[PDB]
This record gives sequence, structure tokens and C-alpha cells, in this order.
Amino acid sequence: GVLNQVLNDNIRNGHVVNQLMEALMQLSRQQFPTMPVDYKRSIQRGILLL
Amino acid sequence: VQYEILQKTIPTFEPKESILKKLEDIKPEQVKKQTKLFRIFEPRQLPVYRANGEKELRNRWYWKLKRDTLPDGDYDVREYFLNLYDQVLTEMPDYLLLKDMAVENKNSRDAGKVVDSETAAICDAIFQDEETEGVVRRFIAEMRQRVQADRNVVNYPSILHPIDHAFNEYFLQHQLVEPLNNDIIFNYIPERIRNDVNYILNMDRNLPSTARYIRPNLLQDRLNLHDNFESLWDTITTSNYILARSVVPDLKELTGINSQAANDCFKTLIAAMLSQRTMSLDFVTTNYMSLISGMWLLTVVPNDMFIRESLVACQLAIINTIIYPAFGMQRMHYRNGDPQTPFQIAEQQIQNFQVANWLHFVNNNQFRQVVIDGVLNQVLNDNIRNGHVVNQLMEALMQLSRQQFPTMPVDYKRSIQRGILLLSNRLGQLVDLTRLLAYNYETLMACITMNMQHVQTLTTEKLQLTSVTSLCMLIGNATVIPSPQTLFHYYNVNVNFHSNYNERINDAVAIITAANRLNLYQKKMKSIVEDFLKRLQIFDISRVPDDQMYRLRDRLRLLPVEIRRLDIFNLILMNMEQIERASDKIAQGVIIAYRDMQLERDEMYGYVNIARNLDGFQQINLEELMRTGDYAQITNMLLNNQPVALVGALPFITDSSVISLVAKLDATVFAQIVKLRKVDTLKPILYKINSDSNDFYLVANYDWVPTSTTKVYKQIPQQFDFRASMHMLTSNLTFTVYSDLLAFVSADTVEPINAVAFDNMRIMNEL
Amino acid sequence: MLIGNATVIPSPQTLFHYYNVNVNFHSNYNERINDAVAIITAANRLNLY
Amino acid sequence: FLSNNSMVLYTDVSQWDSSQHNTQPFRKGIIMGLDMLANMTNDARVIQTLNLYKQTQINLMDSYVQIPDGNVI
Repeated sequence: GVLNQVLNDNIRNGHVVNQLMEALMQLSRQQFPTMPVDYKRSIQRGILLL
Repeated sequence: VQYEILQKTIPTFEPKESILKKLEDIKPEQVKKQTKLFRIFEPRQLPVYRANGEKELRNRWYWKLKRDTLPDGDYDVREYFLNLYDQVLTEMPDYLLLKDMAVENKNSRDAGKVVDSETAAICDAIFQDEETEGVVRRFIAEMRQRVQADRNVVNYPSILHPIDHAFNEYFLQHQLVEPLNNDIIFNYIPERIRNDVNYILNMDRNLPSTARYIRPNLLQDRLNLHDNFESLWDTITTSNYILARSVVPDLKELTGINSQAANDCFKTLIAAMLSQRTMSLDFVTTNYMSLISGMWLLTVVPNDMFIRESLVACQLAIINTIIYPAFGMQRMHYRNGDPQTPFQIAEQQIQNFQVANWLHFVNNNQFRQVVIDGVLNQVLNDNIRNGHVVNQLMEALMQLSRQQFPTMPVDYKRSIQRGILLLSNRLGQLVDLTRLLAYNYETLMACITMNMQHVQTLTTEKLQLTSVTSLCMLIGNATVIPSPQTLFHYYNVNVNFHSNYNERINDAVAIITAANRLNLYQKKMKSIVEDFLKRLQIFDISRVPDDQMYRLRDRLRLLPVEIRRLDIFNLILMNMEQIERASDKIAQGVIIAYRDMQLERDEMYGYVNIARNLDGFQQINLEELMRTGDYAQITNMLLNNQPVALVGALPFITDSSVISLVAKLDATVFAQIVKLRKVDTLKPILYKINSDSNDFYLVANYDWVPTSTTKVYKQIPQQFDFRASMHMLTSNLTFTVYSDLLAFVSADTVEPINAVAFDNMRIMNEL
Repeated sequence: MLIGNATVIPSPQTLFHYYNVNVNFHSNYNERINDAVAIITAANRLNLY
Repeated sequence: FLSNNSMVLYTDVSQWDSSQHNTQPFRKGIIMGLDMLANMTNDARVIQTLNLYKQTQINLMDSYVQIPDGNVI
């Protein structure tokens, strides 16, 4: 008898974050062509952290 | 004279402090030599009671455990067995000679010896008992030590339980010692150093076949710490870099053409290239000679060995102030994050054979990854080793000297041309230097066990090009070769670190695979990894986070266990239940059949309420009920008197009375479970009845077999067979064990002027 | 970046607290609605203007 | 870096000599750094100098102060 705002059931279990980190690992493995290098290595390693 | 005093309770802030060492100060290992034979069981006299319950005029020996200490709850019992496995691994010996632990039997026919003090104690006790057969006394008289010295072998008697025999026999048949001869003294040294004629080796001993040696486990990195453990990799890399700086020789005999930087560069380059540590550059653009020596640097050292922005700045400067202004070109229009370094684009823009071939070589100069003698190696081009690269460089500088500068003035010409002449008047010395660096680098590479990976680090070493210029401008006709003591020290140190690394990996893998094969579910696999890094006395364990430890665990799970640990664990698997069926403080379950069942006759008790098959009644697991408290099943089954079994480790008390049988007490224990739901205050009763029970006249006279509800699921002790429990433990006779293996070798170098490289040609010769 | 190995769920005492509170709020809401509605309707049916 | 977007927090810290954050943690932090730096070199005079600076911080962690007052001290 109460309305409820529920989730998508790939969040109630943690499974979508696997897809997130696969995507993020891909972004890590890629260069940042226009970008400088110190800020690039820093971002790549900051992504690999998560 | 007089004083007064005041105090102040300051708080006591204690960090963890993460106690460190460095590689040269890591002590290798301490062998486990064996103490007494690791018994778990021992005999013991108990009374015995014939069927009808009453007592003999005789006693009997039964096996019982040493140190009944086992817990309540299956989780804590599996903890016990994990700790026991830890004890065995803490007691697992590397070598052991039985004669050290042997003693003399005071009852042997031939006045012989046996293996352990407690064996002889048991023998003497059983000899002095009145109620032992003559046959065991004969047996005790025959059991003695046998020797066959043609093979250097001994066989000693032992008396110990078959599980104990399994453990001790595994230690005997798998003690890791190997025969030692001088060929092995040689072959422990690397091949390349023996095949190098600039070192001469000998020894002043002829070892016997009675010697022994322990072989290190120099298996490679199972974990791939170069792959996404970059903090640990930077730590390890720096910690090998510093070791490498300790072993490079100190060197022998215009801004900043001093000594102390030549040494700094000579040390820094080699230690970086051996450790595979990247290095960054700092250099003042007012000093052009810094750039002119950085040319040579970038030639003879690869470019992926440097961190990108450093050589980007250096190459960009070099282009935009030596090359493109000489041939009359634009300066450059270079982007910060251009995917090409300036030499790559300049390889194709110019039209000149010498410089273009030079830049091609430089851009495509990179290491060669080759696996030799088990270890990876970053071998140079074989055009850098033999110093010939300097001829390309000097030809380029000669073909730049001959240029005019159409765009730039004559003072600038004078500065540049003067500098490159200062480097062109050192042709032979630079060729010789390059040969010398290559030689010392490969020669020190040969004293490595751990494979040397190419991955850029978090952190760099600042190299000054002023120091490079110092190197290139201060050297002549005096060669430094590493002393053999530094080589042997470096090799033994890498060995000790590598063997520590592998053995501790094997430890952690063993415990992890144990814990996942025992359902130790509350346990948190962090402290193990912390111990693994603590025993590697170089890391900061108090400031490595948890995710990194857990990823290390995730890699560690997938590994095979070494042979020793896996075999010991297989033994513990097959015999943990048997060890747990013993220990008469806790029982392995309890039946509840609301029916007046019979008691079983045994002859170490008398009449007992014991069960040993568990057929029929259905069983409740108790750890599942302790985890997830849902007492509806047990409560409903108890209220309505439904038969049930309860499986799980549980204490008890031994009610040796009789009046507590007819009164039916062992069903009274369960009515608390509905009031207080916690099944921890649960202790069944065990109705042992015999001629030592104060009320046995009833069972004697009235002729009634005792009967009881609520039997216990439990096994009995195993009778002690003196004949069959005797075994013969076989081992060697009187070997010796050596650890610091390179102590028998004496070593010396040829004269440094009389050196020679791979090409069979004297280094440090050009004048 | 700071989490791991500690499951925290509401205690049953907290759940009962938070349910009794939400119940009380909802019940108070509906009851004061009913009282206010009744008095308003009585003021508009008894011609109190 | 002054405008109507930013602010500046400025603070006098001259009484912060007897404070509870300039005792034990400060000294032990420097001592730890010296341990790291000692493991970051191989020559021995340098290790001696660093160990002496460390021991100075050890001895200064407990420190008493002569002040007379008349006859007693």
C-alpha cells in the first residue's frame, strides 16, 4: 500500500561496476593525444586507482 | 645543593613504524633443525571393564592425544587445525640427523639405541609393568639401531602413531639437501662470469661426497608485480637501485668539469639500467655542452629508459639550437603532447645521410628482451657494446662543424663549434667509456636472479647533464672492473631476497589455499599478506592499503602450492577428522531419540551412551544455526518430542553415577534452549557405568542391561599395539650442511689495462 | 577509497524506532486532517461566515 | 588570488610551542623520515650523522629545564 522508488536490480547486486571498471581500464590503457604527459600519467593512474 | 621536581603526563603516541632493512643487511635464512619427533598421540594406562561392566585384575594401554586443548564449535576447530598446520610448517625441517636426538635403550639385547627420549621412556615403563606380556619385552630387547656405512645410512626404531609416522617420514624422505661437489660450487656461479677471462677463480678445498648444500628456489615472479602494483614496483626498484649503487666501483683519476659527478653519473646510469628505474633530467639552457653530452647519452642509452617530458625537452632544445639553425630552417612549431618526440620528426625532415642514419639509430635504439639462463635480460644492440655509435655521432658533429650558420651570428658559431671540438677531441676516450659502461653493465647483470622488467616507475632519479659532461670530459687510460667480492656479494644478496620472496609466497599460498579448502569464512585474508610483506623487510606495511593486499590475495589464490606444503596438507585433510574423533573433552554430536535405547558395551569405559554409526535419525548442522539463528526447526522438533541429531563440536561431562540414569537427566538439558536461544550453554551427559560408580550393586544383582535416551555420536580410542606401532625410520649418517657457498672460492681480477670485452679486444686502449 | 570489510545494517531497535516515528507522523497527519476537515465542514454547514 | 570568489584564512600560531601537536608526533615523524633516508643511502658517515640527528630528537623528546628560585632549583 506504499509507493516505492526501487532500483534496476543490477545495482541491488554489485555487477554494473564490473562494466564501469572495464570501461575505465580501457580509458586508462588509452593515450590522451592532445594532452600533456604529467597530467596524463596522473589521470591514468588516478583511474587505475578506482 | 638542592632541587625540586614536577611532572606532566604526556600522551604516548605510538606509530607502527614498519621496521625495515636494506638488501645488503638482509640475513639469508635460519635452517630448521629438528627437535623431538613431533608426536600428537601418546600411550596411557587406563583401566578396562569386562562385559557385564565390572573390572579386571588387569589394565591396558590406549592411545590418547597430547594436549587436549580443542575448542567448541567447528569454526574454532578448523582454526585449531590451521594453527596446527602452522606449527608443522614452523617445525618442518630442512635437514635432520637422527644421531643427535638418539638415546640409549636401557632394556635392549645388544645395548642399542633408539630415536627419541620419550620412546625410551615408554619402553622402560612398559618393561617395568607387571601386566604386560613377555612378547613386548622380547620386542623391546630386539629393537636396536642398525647402520650400513657403505651407503652412509642408518635405520633407528621408533614407536609412534601412524599419522605421526606419516609426518616424520615425509620430513625424512623430502628433506631438501643435495650432494655437494666442486662442479656445483662452479655451476652456482653464472655462466657469463666463468666464461669471462677478466676474472680468475680457484679454491683451496676438495669437498667430499659427505658434504651437502641447500638449493635456493629461484623461480621467477609468479605475481607479475610489474603489472599494476606500481607502488611496490617503485619500492622494489629503488631498493635494488640503491644496492646497485653500493657495488659500482668508485672512479680513478668548462662549467662543472669536476670529479664527484662523473662518479655520480657512472653510478646512476648503471644502477638505473640494472634496476630498470626511469630517470628525469634537469639542465640549464645557458650550458650548451650539457646538451652536447646529452646527445651521446640519448644515443648510448635508450629513450624508453627515460621519462617522456625530460628527453622531449632535451631533444627539442638540441634540434632548435644545433641542427635546424645550422642547415637554415625554422626553429620548430612543437606541441606539448605531440605523439612524436622531436628526433622522430627530424629523422625525416632532414636530407643528410650521417645525421639521418644517426637519428634513425637513436629513435630505434631500444633494449632486447632475451631470456638467458632462466632470467630475463635487457641486452643492448651489439653496436653500442662495441663502441662504434660514437663514430656516427662524431661524423655528424664533423658534418655540422663544416656547416655555416646562415641565420645565426659568428659568436654563436664560435661557442657551438668550440664545444663540439671539445667533444671531438675525446673520440677514443668516449668510445672506450661506452665499451666500459657496456662491459660493467653486462657483468653486473650476470649477478641477477630476478627477471628485470621494463615498465616506467612512479618516481625518477634526477640526472644532471653537467655530471654527464663531467664524465665525458674526465676519463683516460684507467679501467675499473668490479671486484669479485662485490660481485659475489651482489649475487648472494639477490639470491637471498629472491629465495625469501618465493618461500614467503609459498607460505601465503599454502595458508590461503588451506583457508579456502576449510570454509574459514569469518577469517579475513589480510594479516597473512601483512606477514608476507613484514617478512620482506623493505616495505612499509603500515601504509599499504587493503585493496592492494586483497588484489595480491586474488593473484595468490590461483597459484600451485609447493610440494612440501601440499603433501602435508593432504595428510592433514585425510586425518583431521580422525584427530578430532579423539580428544575426550568434546563430542562430535548428540542423538536424541525419545525412546529408551540401550547402552553400548566398551572396555575402557563400561556401559556408555555412545553411538558410532548415526544411521536412521536426521541431523541438524549447528554452524548453520549459529550463523543464521532460526530456531523454529529445533524448537518444534524438541517440543513435540521428534527424534533428531545435532552435529557439531560440543563439550560434555562424564556423569559416573547410576542414580542419574533412572532419573533421566540427559533429556533435561534441552529445555533451556527455548528460554535462552543460544546453543552454547549445551553440555550433554555421558553415562559411563562400571565397578567404580558407587551404585553398581544394582547392575550386578537385579540383572538389567542399562538403557538411556539421548545417545552421543562419538568414536572410541584405538587400542595400543606395541608390535605394530613400532617402525624403522631411515636416514643418512653424518653429513654436513653449508650455506654461504661462495666462501670456498677465492677470486681475483686481471690487470685493468689488460682487460678484454666480448669482441676479444682490449677495452680502454684509444689514446 | 576508505572502505572495506565492515558490514553495517540497522539494528532492530533502530528499525523499530524509525517505523514507530514514521507511523506516528502519518497517523498524526491523517488525524489532524480529519479534525480540521470536520471543523471546516461544520463551519460551512452551520452557516458560520 | 584575491577577489569575490576566494577568501584567505590567516592565523597567529605563536603560542603553539607547548601544544599537544608539537610534542611526540612531530619528533617521531622526523625520526621515521630519518629511518627512510638512512635506508636511502649506502655510505656510513652519512648514516652516523643521520642517526645522531635522530638520537638528538630522541633525547629532546624528554627534556627538563633548569630555573633557580632563591635556593632551590
